[PDB]
Formats: sequence, C-alpha cells, structure tokens
Amino acid sequence: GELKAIAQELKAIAKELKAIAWEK
Amino acid sequence: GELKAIAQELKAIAKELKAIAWEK
Amino acid sequence: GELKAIAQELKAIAKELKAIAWEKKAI
Amino acid sequence: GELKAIAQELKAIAKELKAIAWEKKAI
Ligand SMILES: [N+]
Ligand SMILES: [N+]
Ligand SMILES: [N+]
Ligand SMILES: [N+]
Repeated sequence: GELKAIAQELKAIAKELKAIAWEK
Repeated sequence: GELKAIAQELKAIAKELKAIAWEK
Repeated sequence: GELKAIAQELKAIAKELKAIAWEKKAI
Repeated sequence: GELKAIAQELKAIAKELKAIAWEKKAI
C-alpha cells in the first residue's frame, strides 16, 4: 500500500543521490 | 562517498517501511 | 538546487509518515 | 513509535543534504 509507494520513492531518491555523487 | 552512504541509508529505510506495512 | 529539492521531498515524506503513524495510532 | 523515529531520521537526512548542497555551492 501507501508505505510500499513511499519505500519506492526513497529507492528512487537513493538512485538520484548516487547519480549526483558521480557528476554534480 | 557521503551521498552514496546516504543513498544506502534510504534503501535501508525503504526496507523497514515495507516490513512495517506487512505487519505493524 | 537538486539536493535542496530532494531535502524538501524527504521532509515532506517525514510529515506523511507521521500522518500515517498517527492514523494507525488513532484507529 | 518506529514510523515516528523514521520520520526524524528523514528530516535529519534532509538537513545533512542541505549542508552538503551548501558546502558544494560555497566551494
Ligand atoms: N526526486
Ligand atoms: N531506520
Ligand atoms: N512524497
Ligand atoms: N543520517
């Protein structure tokens, strides 16, 4: 449910932070 | 580096939220 | 800019989690 | 309790990300 959708958002953010690390 | 460690923390939280969903 | 926008999103998720926690608590 | 503790952690990470964003900006 809701908490699963939030967990998916966190995993998407985790990928963004790793992309920022490796350039910006 | 730092941002990778934070991304790992977010992925660990995502797993906690999914565990909370499926019981608590 | 991007890190600041992600910081806002995480604070917003924290609010959302407290609302969920409360709804469960209340019920 | 647990969701509230995770909410605090996410707000703390948001602060940490703004500090990082700022350090990069400043440099
Ligand atoms: N995001
Ligand atoms: N946690
Ligand atoms: N969100
Ligand atoms: N943290």
